[PDB]
Amino acid sequence: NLAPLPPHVPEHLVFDFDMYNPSNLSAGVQEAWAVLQESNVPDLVWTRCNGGHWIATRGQLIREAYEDYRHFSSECPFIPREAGEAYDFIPTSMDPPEQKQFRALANQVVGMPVVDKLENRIQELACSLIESLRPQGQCNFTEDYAEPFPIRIFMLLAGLPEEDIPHLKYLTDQMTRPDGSMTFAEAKEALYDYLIPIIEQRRQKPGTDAISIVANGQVNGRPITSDEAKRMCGLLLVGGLDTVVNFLSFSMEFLAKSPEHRQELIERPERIPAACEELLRRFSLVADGRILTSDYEFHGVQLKKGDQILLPQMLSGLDERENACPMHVDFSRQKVSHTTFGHGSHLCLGQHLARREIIVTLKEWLTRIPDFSIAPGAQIQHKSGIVSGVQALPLVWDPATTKAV
Ligand code: HEM
Ligand SMILES: CC1(C)[C@@H]2CC[C@@]1(C)C(=O)C2
Repeated sequence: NLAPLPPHVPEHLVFDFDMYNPSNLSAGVQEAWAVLQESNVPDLVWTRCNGGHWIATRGQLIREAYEDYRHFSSECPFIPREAGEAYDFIPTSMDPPEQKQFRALANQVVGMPVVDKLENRIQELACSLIESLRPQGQCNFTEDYAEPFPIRIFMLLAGLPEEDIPHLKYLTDQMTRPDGSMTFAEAKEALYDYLIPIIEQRRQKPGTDAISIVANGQVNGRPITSDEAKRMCGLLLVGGLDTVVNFLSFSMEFLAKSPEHRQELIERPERIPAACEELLRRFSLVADGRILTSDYEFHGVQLKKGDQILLPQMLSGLDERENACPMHVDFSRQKVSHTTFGHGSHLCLGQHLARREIIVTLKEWLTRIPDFSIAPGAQIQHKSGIVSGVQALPLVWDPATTKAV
């Protein structure tokens, strides 16, 4: 389903890429998106899929656009337009200077100091989950670890019941990797139907949880409104439930296929942080965008007001002009360049929490289960969207080779 080409788009700039179903998906999602960086593809293209929109394919252009909020607004960040229009999360749907005040409050609940305080809990949960899995000699990583580990930590931070995970996770996924079962607007309404009663309660009887903090926070000198708190908590929910969850699976899938990389981290632990950065570059998984606030000539191409442009955060680090041999994983890269956590005024506030969860996982898993691989005959399938992911990851290992710690 290709939308008719708009009058202002030159035919030679057309490249019909479908971000929800790219062609080479079987080869891996990152590989599928990397076709946009082939020599035959211009730096800025227009796709007729998903309603029609531009796509910047180079790190330089992606960074530039994310810095210039004057022309590229966060008001409509999701594609298709219907989704971008229904999108109202704070502070991501706001441009500076308005965004700043809300960003400050959100930093209060997921910023560095909160991570420092939750450190021991993150460590305890990781160890507890792995030790319970260790003797079994097999598991579906996505559902046995990738999902429970980060999600339970978030539910703990937000003060929400574990029983609600299945429901909340389903809604979140519909927003990033649309099933077709429901529209973004409907998925958003349901999520808000869930939060409203809770925020109402936390406003009267405040706790120490993230939601209580947001609900009773202050912005621009005055108290936050119920609606504003709702829209911010909505964003925190999606970030906590559908980001680290998918990244862990991409990383573990790679480690399961590369004994040499596992060994490297086991023998030289001081390399884990650097390894984490390189994995974040190679397995980058986010791609959202901006909307043109007016007509603007960008690198020779004429963009029209209202035009939507996808600026794939995942593509910056795969760009060869930024990283030599981009598809190759090299823990000793002198320079790891990427925009996995974003760029510009909307730089990810939860990146400290994410890095902590990734590093703890790598260390604690390789400590107890140094040797593992993908189950024979299993075919790992990736899924594309605003946030990419892995369908399932069956792993197997010899319990005799594990170490109880
Ligand atoms: C590895 C996982 C993660 C990745 C790759 C990631 C990526 C991103 C990206 C690319 C943005 C910018 C979006 C844009 O500019 O339109 C962003 C924003 C944000 N992320 Fe993360 N994120 C991750 C984990 C988290 C977590 C765990 C949370 C916490 C619940 C979270 C909270 C936020 C917030 C609050 C923003 C909005 C900041 C603002 O608009 O000022 N993220 N993230
Ligand atoms: C693009 C994101 C990864 C970022 C945090 C959750 C997300 C889906 C948003 O809507 C903003």
